[PDB]
Amino acid sequence: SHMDVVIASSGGGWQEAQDKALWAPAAKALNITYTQDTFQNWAEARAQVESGSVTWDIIQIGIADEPQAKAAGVLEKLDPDIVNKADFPPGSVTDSFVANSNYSTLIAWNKKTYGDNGPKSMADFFDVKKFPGKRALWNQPIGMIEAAALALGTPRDKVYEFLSTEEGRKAAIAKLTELAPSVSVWWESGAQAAQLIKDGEVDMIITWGGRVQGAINDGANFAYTFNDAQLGTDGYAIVKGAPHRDAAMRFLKEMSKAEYQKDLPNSFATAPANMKAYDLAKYTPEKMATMASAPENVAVQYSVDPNFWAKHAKWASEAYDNVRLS
Ligand SMILES: O=C(O)CC[C@H](NCC(=O)[C@@H](O)[C@H](O)[C@H](O)CO)C(=O)O
Repeated sequence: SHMDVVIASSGGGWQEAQDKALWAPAAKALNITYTQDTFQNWAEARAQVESGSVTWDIIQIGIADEPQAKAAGVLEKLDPDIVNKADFPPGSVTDSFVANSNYSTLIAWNKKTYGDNGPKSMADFFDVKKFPGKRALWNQPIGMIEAAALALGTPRDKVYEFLSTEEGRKAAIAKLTELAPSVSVWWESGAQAAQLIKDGEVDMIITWGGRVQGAINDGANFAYTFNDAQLGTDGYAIVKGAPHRDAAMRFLKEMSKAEYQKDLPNSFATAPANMKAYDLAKYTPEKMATMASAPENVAVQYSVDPNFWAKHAKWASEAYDNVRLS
């Protein structure tokens, strides 16, 4: 669009944090202009590429979206020295993706409904007898299929080993189908999830930690836990055939720097991906406690496996779409 670099993320508090900490200061430093857009699924970028009319330059996607998007020819190969890979978690920087943060897909519950005695595991989240009430789940499968595997009693370190079999994949879908009548909303965006929490419209929800903490900061009577949460990685990629490819490459190089990443958790509960940010910002242990990647929080989580999603995303999207139709 115009001569502006077009950058797209998923709206709300998360997009505002990226804009304030990364996009606006990096564009100012490079004397460049940018336009924001919002989207919820990388398939929208795929639609642009397949139509021959590409308007987006930079897209903010998840680490488990990257293998699928790359295989579909949706992403540009990045310039080899865009970042120093040593400054980022291993595997978080690929030839087509640069991480910007770590986050958790976790359990949050309504304190009006359950008080302090809320679901503290996926087995509890799926237990309608022990915890009666309205559930909310994402309308996309990443973090949801694995939550079902954990609810079936799979150890956190064996999630993907259990999902490697047709039997395990069908059992996780059966477990979601069993829960489906108690699911009152299949939320689509992080801001919609935060609003359900602020309004107390759901009794429990599986959503992103920063969205939950922001809703609690805004007065929501909810609590959450990192136990059984999925440790995710968000980042940037450049759309294949981007109208401002070279400018976008320079913009991505700049915004990935430690001097901008340090400001990312200022007004949104997220964890910068650039390890050098931690030395600059010197976060308080209180601030550290809110971060998905903090050692205390990591111990009770499992990391998303992009290799599982590279193999089974098509099957998972179709089987999960069928669950939500109920
Ligand atoms: O990294 C963070 O701290 C933010 C976590 C979380 N992001 C999940 C995510 O990748 C979404 O932004 C969208 O599904 C994605 O950008 C659309 O491809 C959120 O929006 O809250």
